Amino acid sequence: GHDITEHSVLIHEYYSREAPNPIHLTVDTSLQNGRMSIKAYVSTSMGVPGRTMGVMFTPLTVKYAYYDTERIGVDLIMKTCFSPNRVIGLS
Amino acid sequence: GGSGDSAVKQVQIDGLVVLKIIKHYQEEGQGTEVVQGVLLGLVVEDRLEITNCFPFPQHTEDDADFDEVQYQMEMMRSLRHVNIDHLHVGWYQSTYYGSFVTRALLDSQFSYQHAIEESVVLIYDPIKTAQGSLSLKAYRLTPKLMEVCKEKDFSPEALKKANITFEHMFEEVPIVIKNSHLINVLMWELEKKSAVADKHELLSLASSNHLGKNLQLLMDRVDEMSQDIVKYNTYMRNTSKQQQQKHQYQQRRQQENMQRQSRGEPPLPEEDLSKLFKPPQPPARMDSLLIAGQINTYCQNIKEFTAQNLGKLFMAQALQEYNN
Repeated sequence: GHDITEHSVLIHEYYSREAPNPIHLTVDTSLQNGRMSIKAYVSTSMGVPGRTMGVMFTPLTVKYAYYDTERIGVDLIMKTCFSPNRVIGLS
Repeated sequence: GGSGDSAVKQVQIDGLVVLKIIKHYQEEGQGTEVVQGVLLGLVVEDRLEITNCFPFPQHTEDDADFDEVQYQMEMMRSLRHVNIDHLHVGWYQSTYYGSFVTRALLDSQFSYQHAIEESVVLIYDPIKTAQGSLSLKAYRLTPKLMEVCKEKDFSPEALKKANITFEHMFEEVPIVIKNSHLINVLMWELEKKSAVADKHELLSLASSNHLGKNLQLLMDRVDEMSQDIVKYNTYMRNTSKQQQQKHQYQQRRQQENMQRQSRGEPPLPEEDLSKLFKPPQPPARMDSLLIAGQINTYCQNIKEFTAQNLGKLFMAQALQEYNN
């Protein structure tokens, strides 16, 4: 965090040297539950023959998904965050 | 002080490590045991704390072949630049068939442990053992064998280091009981992703249902254990057979030949009398089974004790649930 800055415009340019479309993730770390954990963004306009790069970011939202046993792995850490939950008495 | 023997404390494996292990979960090394990464950590309160790992890949086409260390050197610099340093205090092979500490894993460990005595060797065991008990198996090597250092040769120092009788049912440290203090952020995600976005929580939890119903889990465990363990059992029996025959059954014949000589010829040798016992290779105590094989008796008792338990639970639940 925090959301859109002048540095969005700058880490645009550095990533535009790779030159596909960018995927700007901003992980706000604030206490509140009214603050989303990570706020995915991708610029529209983004026309680029102008200054450096226009910043008007599209609404995106986030999920989890790559694998099962690794979110069994995250659930194992969720309920360790609750309270350990060591590995002996699982079943 | 739960701390280990003579150079090291226990281990603590921070959750973000084990996330990165289950990313290279059980592929890139399924049917081949591949060292899937080094455990990089630091000495903390009464423990090590593995705070990060980076994976070590290899040429895994269908066999494993060791590669240039251009990977590890560049990647341990990659860690050093944004994070800490190259602080490899162990390693993890997940990998292949519920927790088993092979003779090769004992030898690779022996090279590792003698070099850096701040070490454990992890064996990350997911759903493959029917999950099951002891998902994180730690195990460091006895400092006795790091004092009767190399090598256990077939006749000398098999017998002699068997007679020293260093451990092979050796202690394994506990790994977690405490707040790791990087609980923090992942705690904050729990309230989000439970209730109002419990998609991916419930997805992970309902994995349990289909761990029971379908194709032959305990059946296949007990099947693979019907083959794995009978292999090892037969091996010790025919190993022990031949050696015990060189120990006694050959002494039996040659000493009954020593009868015939009458145990002395005064004018001249005693060539025959001398040339009785001329060494067969085991005189006693073939060591690599006695040590390293016996580490896997322990692991085979563990697999049996694991596969049993979830069976025991069903045998309560099944009867009881229907009893209403």
